[PDB]
Amino acid sequence: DFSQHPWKAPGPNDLRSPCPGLNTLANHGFLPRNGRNITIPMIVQAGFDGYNVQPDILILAAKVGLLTSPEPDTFTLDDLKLHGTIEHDASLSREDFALGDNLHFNEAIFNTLANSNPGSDVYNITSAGQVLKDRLADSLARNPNVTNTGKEFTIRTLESAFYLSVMGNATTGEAPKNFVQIFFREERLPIEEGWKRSTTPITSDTLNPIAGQISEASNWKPNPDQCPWIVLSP
Amino acid sequence: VDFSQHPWKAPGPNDLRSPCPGLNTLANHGFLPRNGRNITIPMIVQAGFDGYNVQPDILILAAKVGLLTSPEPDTFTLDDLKLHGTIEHDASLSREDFALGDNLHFNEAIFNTLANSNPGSDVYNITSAGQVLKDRLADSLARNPNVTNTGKEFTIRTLESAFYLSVMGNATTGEAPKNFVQIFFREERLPIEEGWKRSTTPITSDTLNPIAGQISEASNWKPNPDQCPWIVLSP
Ligand code: HEM
Ligand code: HEM
Ligand SMILES: [Mg+2]
Ligand SMILES: [Mg+2]
Repeated sequence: DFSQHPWKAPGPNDLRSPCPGLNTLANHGFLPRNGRNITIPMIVQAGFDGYNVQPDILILAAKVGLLTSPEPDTFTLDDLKLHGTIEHDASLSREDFALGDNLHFNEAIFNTLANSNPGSDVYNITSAGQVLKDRLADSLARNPNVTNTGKEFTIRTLESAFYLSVMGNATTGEAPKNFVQIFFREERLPIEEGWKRSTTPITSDTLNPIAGQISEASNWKPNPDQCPWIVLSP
Repeated sequence: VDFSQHPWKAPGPNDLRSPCPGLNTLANHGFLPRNGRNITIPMIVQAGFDGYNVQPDILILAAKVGLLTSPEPDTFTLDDLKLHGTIEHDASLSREDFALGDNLHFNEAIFNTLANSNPGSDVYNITSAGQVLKDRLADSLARNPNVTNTGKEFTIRTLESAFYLSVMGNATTGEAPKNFVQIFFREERLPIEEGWKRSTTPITSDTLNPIAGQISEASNWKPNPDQCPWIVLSP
């Protein structure tokens, strides 16, 4: 029932993340609107309620997210900005940590995703891959501190599988462009615009094939002498 | 803390245990569930404080990484913690390498090195701890073609050695009566009847790290050249 879950703009003391997925859930009150005191069970519930995303992938992501917080079993959405845990260079809608603000939505960065799949009414696996190339190529040219290993790349293919899957079709990875634009720009569920919570459950068995196809369409190579790492503590 | 309400009891076949004498001992006295199940990060902080006077910072971090070994949302079992390459590492003090046998259970043959350390002394110390780290790594290098030896394992090994010296011994000097350390590993018991008292000084990152750092210097250690440190993220 989305009627109990109206969108509201985050106010002054309301903490947000670099993740449109969680920010959208907070802005609809599926997570605390203040973005504080989030447990792994609250993530599993908000993800299932909002998007029909199943626990498997949410538990893993939330456990890694926890490492960004000094708290025993909670994090704030602001904690999740910690560079090198999940937050990575070559984001779709955020600047690289080394160049500026790795937290907030940035229209200038988002422009690439916005303008992708020209002449189509959807983003798809092909356009998602092209955006991954363009964003990485940007960070490699302007960021001498770029981190581009297997870890960041896997997360990038998964995050791109996420926007295609939760705003669009979880099997084909096609998503109406206006749904994806609203998701990123307003961190809002485009309910009035016709968006429905996925009827098909979003699992690692649906996300992985989509992430894999985005990967193939990205024509990716790692930086040669970089070791994959999860920063373990703030 | 009242240890009278926390009696040692031999773990049964019902009861899940880890490769960690620290947690296993806490479970054996009922500071953690004796069945070794349904352990939250808050239960770890409390059991660590109650049993050993260990402060939350280092326990929170260790427990959050331990969680990665579990498919459950916010709990692990002690048996989950055996997952090779999360925390569990080659060149353990009392367990065999995953590649060569059992990386879970106490092994007397492996423990022999630590047991015979600091010969002609009644205590184990930073010097003997360092020598045991060299000897155990050298053993794994000789016998384990698949040995993983990077900054991550080494840091964890210096910390785990700082832990046995600190919780069974003196948290400032890193000296520990040998029979305390030997019961801790062999029986996963607080040696209360044998005179062990919970540390009066709080065991923190600021007490552990200096000890781990000195153990490191006494270990004369080098990483394997072409290995990347990594935390295995899921079973
Ligand atoms: C619930 C479904 C989820 C969806 C649909 C989702 C979606 C996304 C998307 C599309 C991005 C890419 C943003 C960009 O590159 O500009 C992203 C980034 C991120 N997400 Fe999620 N997410 C979800 C769950 C989670 C969870 C559970 C966590 C952590 C607990 C998380 C943490 C992050 C972080 C830290 C980033 C920053 C990565 C970066 O761009 O550098 N997300 N998410
Ligand atoms: C609370 C005080 C703690 C103490 C005194 C302690 C002590 C130790 C010691 C001495 C070892 C080395 C055993 C050996 O090499 O044979 C060890 C190993 C281990 N501990 Fe802990 N520990 C503590 C807390 C924790 C916590 C909170 C976790 C995870 C939640 C944990 C997980 C492990 C694991 C997985 C190993 C296996 C490492 C290996 O030898 O391969 N311990 N612990
Ligand atoms: Mg980023
Ligand atoms: Mg081991």
